Amino acid sequence: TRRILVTGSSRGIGKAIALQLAKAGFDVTVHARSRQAEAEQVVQEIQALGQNSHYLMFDVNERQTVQQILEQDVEQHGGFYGVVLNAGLTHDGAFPALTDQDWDEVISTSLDGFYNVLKPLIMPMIHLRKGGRIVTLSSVSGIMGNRGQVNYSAAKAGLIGATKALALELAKRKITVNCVAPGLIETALKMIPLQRMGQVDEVASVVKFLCSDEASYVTRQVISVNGGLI
Amino acid sequence: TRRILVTGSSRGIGKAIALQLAKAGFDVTVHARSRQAEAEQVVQEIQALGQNSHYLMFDVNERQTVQQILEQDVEQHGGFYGVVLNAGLTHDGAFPALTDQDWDEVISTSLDGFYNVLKPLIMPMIHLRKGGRIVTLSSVSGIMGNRGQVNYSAAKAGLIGATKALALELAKRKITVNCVAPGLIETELKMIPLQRMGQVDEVASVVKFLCSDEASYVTRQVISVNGGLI
Amino acid sequence: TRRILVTGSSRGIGKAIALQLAKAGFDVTVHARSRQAEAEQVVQEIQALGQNSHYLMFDVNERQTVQQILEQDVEQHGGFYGVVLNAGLTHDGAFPALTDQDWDEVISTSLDGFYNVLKPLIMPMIHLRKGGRIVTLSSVSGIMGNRGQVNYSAAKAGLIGATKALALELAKRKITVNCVAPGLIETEMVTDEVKEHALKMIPLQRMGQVDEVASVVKFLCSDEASYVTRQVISVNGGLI
Amino acid sequence: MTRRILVTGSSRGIGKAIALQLAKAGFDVTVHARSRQAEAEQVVQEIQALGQNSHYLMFDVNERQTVQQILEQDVEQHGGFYGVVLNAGLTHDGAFPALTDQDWDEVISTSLDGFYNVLKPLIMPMIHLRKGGRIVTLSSVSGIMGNRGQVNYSAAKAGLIGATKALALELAKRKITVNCVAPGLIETEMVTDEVKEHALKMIPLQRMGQVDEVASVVKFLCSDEASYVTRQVISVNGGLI
Repeated sequence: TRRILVTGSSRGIGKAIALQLAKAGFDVTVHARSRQAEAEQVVQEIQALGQNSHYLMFDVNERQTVQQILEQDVEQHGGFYGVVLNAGLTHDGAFPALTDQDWDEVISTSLDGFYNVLKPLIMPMIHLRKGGRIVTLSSVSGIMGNRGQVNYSAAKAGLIGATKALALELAKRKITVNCVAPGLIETALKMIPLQRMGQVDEVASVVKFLCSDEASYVTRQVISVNGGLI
Repeated sequence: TRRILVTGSSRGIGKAIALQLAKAGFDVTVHARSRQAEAEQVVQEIQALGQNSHYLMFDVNERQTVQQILEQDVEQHGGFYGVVLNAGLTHDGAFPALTDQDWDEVISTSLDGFYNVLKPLIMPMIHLRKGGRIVTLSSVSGIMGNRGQVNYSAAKAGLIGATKALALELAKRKITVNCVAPGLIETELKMIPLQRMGQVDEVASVVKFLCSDEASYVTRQVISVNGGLI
Repeated sequence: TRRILVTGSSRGIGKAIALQLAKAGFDVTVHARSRQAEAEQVVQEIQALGQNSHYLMFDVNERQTVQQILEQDVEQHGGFYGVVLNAGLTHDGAFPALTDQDWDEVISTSLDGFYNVLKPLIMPMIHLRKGGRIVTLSSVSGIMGNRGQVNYSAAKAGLIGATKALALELAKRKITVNCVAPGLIETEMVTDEVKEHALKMIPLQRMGQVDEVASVVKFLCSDEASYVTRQVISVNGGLI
Repeated sequence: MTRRILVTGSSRGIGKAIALQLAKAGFDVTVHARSRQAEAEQVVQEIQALGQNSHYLMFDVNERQTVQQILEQDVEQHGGFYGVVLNAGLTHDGAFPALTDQDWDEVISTSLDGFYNVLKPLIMPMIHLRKGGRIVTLSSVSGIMGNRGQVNYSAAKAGLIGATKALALELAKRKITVNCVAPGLIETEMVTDEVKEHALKMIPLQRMGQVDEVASVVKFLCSDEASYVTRQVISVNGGLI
């Protein structure tokens, strides 16, 4: 059975993604940085739906630790068919007021996270010889920019460029690579045409569609789920 | 039961959309310019899939005839919950050698088709008081331009602009309005990252997703289904 | 001397473009739909700047008239090195409420204007054997859409697609083809609704001046812009 | 009354062309290089021969504290910069599975930490000039659409676009425009005959761009005439996209 890793899936959008992918018939491996009991509850929900699940704990910024954990996980459970890079981080503030930590933690969590998680998993995915799915979570801020978010806009825009480039490299192996860019999600309203925040499942549904076999001709794309914001 | 009109649905991408929407549980009204027997075959297939169907015949450029047929159809069968605008013609050629007919028929079929089909249907959709779905079919040529298709690129780009503007007007009614832009599809290669033409169902699947209740926070969007071309 | 046609150049943005191009050293041919005296005033200002000018009168929708006038003008004065297409009108309203004319006149003025004006001029431009410049004027509404302007957003988006496709056909001729998409500009006829909605969303918190648009067109028409083609350049104060 | 602009990586190539065009437009221009000091001094003398004031600054844009100290000392001695052009960047090409840690980290940091390290000490001195300002970043067509063998560079140059757009929003009220120029294939980029051959078939103009064709766009955005252009990515790519 095809297995998908979802980062930051103990709560929020990542949890909704994990549950929808399980309902669609994937085995789903849960991940969190620190909330272990929260991760175990999601694992139990996925098992209740009739799929296999377990969780992995790591900080996506810990390059060597992430490599070791994922290498061992692939050895024990096989390569991942899909990877959803959902975990990210903000440190909002006017640009001249941003601290070194405000900048670096935001940039690294998204972009180091992309490299650190995907580098150990590309070859195990290719070796499944059945295509694959990679979906990154960006933001409307990565497309348009946002005041107080020069760091977050840069990190989420960088994720878009990484996604498009990797789509080109992996297309020959039938691995699609796409990005989902949420707007304002429940986990400003009078700029949103639909006049409300989005719900976590409204984001997860797009990720689930892209991970489905039906989405086989979609790659290199940024799909905005933002109530019409842009 | 919610009913969706799909223009140009007797064959090709439009037929695949009609059949996918029927499998999803919508009643589907078929449309064709002239191929009556082909349209009736799709109607019979939708009925075999367990939904209600009939067909409507009209040239989308015939403004008054379209209005009469659609107003009569809404009177007999109720307003449409969804409309999929699959209305397009090519007349390729170098721009200075395009004839008046090459230009006008390509512009009108897409842009007059949008006005002629949707104007009689917006208020019947709103009066359902249950939201709604409008999906237009553009093209990669509408996003990027293409040699020999100044007319078609203009028409399909114009469709994108009309789609985004209508999304803003109808958002308060919970009617999403989106555009699907296919690349090179089998019904029409070293440039396509996936190294193959798309299949009609690979386009129809994206239209079907957008028409689903799950896609409720996606509006004002152009989703490309092009194997990575752009 | 290289000659550039600017449509709708008797007032507003089009006049600002014509004057900036004359100052840059181009001969500039003025055009207007109906206000002949207004057009003649711009001609006189261009002549006073030291370049050749005259004006042409036509509705850009009258296809055969446009062709006859333009072919006669090219016979008398030579091919145009540049064409700036400044053509379009608004007929705002909610989509269910748009009349047939509200829709058709907005679509045709932008898109038939493109075909009607440029089709007779491409080969005379090519025959100059010195490259060329085509700049179309779209709008921020053609990029992102706008309430009450389903017709206008479609017309100006279609202008973008036509521009990009033509850029591909003419690139080997060293003719660049680009689009300038203004946001909310002084002298542009806009509803109070559209003007209020725009002002709250513009980061620079003001309307643009006509010369802030004309300067971008002037730059694209310069020899320096020779590697810029197929582009839509937004001049909108940060709106998008 | 004279306005001064810093151009990173201006001892050669596109950055040099930008510096010389800005000098010809009437700005004083401060040259920068990571290590090629003699090369930077040659550009300084050309700017001086063009009729403007110039000197050079040497630093790796990744050396955050060294950059802060050099820029704060420069502003104390010569006044705030009216403009900053972030041209210096770095590639380390290779398929994503082939990339080393250094290949990834050096490319991401040079563009994105370079943005922070150079601009953070300069934003307030720019604002305190009370006469607007100009910031232009140099991205790449790869940052817009991605490129095989450049997952790292595509990420770095796409991130630069997000930073540019966000900063434009913050600084608009100070009449500082913030824009990005995204070159295509330019004559300074070393490519094999095979790669060049393939690339030329994809570019509608069917040739590489010249350094001045890029610099002209930067020079326009830095001009007073470009006062209503902000938050934009302007592609200079011969029609590639």
